[PDB]
Amino acid sequence: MDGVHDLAGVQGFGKVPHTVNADIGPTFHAEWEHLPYSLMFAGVAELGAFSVDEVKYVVERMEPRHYMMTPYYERYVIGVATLMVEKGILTQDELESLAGGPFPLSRPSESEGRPAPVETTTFEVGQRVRVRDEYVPGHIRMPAYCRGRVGTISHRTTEKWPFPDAIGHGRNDAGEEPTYHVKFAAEELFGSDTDGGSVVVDLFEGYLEPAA
Amino acid sequence: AQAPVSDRAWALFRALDGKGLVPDGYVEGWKKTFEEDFSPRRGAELVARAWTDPEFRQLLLTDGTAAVAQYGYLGPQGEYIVAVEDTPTLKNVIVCSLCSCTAWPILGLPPTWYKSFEYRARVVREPRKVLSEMGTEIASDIEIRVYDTTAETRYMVLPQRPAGTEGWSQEQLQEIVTKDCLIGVAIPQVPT
Ligand SMILES: [Cl-]
Ligand SMILES: [Cl-]
Ligand SMILES: [Cl-]
Ligand SMILES: [Cl-]
Ligand SMILES: [Fe+3]
Ligand SMILES: [Mg+2]
Ligand SMILES: [Mg+2]
Repeated sequence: MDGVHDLAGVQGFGKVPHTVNADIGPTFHAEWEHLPYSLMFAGVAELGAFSVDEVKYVVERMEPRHYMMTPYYERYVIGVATLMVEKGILTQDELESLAGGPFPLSRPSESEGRPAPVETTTFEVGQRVRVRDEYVPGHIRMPAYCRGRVGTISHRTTEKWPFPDAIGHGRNDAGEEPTYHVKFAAEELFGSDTDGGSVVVDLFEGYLEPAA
Repeated sequence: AQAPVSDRAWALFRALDGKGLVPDGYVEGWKKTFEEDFSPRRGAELVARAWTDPEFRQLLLTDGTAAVAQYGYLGPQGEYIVAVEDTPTLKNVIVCSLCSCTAWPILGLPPTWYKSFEYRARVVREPRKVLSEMGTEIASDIEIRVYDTTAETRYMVLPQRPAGTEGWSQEQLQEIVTKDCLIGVAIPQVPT
């Protein structure tokens, strides 16, 4: 999904709000902040109501202005709440009744997702690959800065995982794929407009193809 | 228009808890895990071991998962580990441009700044400037390599061991390997 969450390479942001080794305070800065993750885990591990991938996607589905003005942990309160409503476990009415006011949720999905591709390639360390020049309106674990770009395999994972584009919509056809650490030169991704060396992106097999 | 976030968060809890969907002690357990167990002190232990034990260093860099599992530090959002080695010509730095992905059990939960739009947008494109702004000058003769945590691999940086620490104990070395060193934005510092 080409959402506002796909931030890498966006220009116009200011200073990162940290100097090295500065005190970051306690893990949680408010008494509610442990709830989103704890309740995500109740959903995923205790109830089996949704996957972690579905949490990533439902946050991506926040209305864009809403995403941009919402602090991190609050996004996950909104996301987990959304998924519990979509899955029929909770209603928006009961959340607003208990909250004492408005509890706007993430927007509905505009895509049904896609299956894990049946046609893929097992790549080896050192091989040159291109990131498939595809547009996926639902969930995908490919940041747009690498779409269509060529890099080299640094690592093939020794485990396999469900294809996010499927399991992030709760589909039954996510399969399993290894991922690849793909090293791109900074200039391949941003031309002359970068100060870096290389960027390594961890990409699912199904996002890759051999380089020309 | 929105109700206070505290009210929304506790409404979500109460809604689920009142349906019997949240086990007794469940969120409080996770809070304890998040606050007390998941910690960059674990990553610092791993780094100090690698610095003092060439055999373990080799293991950590070839099969990070196995190395971490020896200490019992595998966990949620930290099941498949890769450690990435700084060298005299290479500085590694970790981000999750899409959200916040972090090796929780060994780095701790990510700090506010790592989840910031500023870090997520900028470090992939201008890592040298971002590190500089943060207080870390990377010599012009060093490649920066940004790892974007886009799948299930969870990373930790193995920083270079600084001079002036020869012969230190593992406990001593642990002390100078900070969270920011593990993420890759800081270089371990030796007092005088
Ligand atoms: Cl609170
Ligand atoms: Cl292919
Ligand atoms: Cl912070
Ligand atoms: Cl620290
Ligand atoms: Fe993330
Ligand atoms: Mg753009
Ligand atoms: Mg030495």
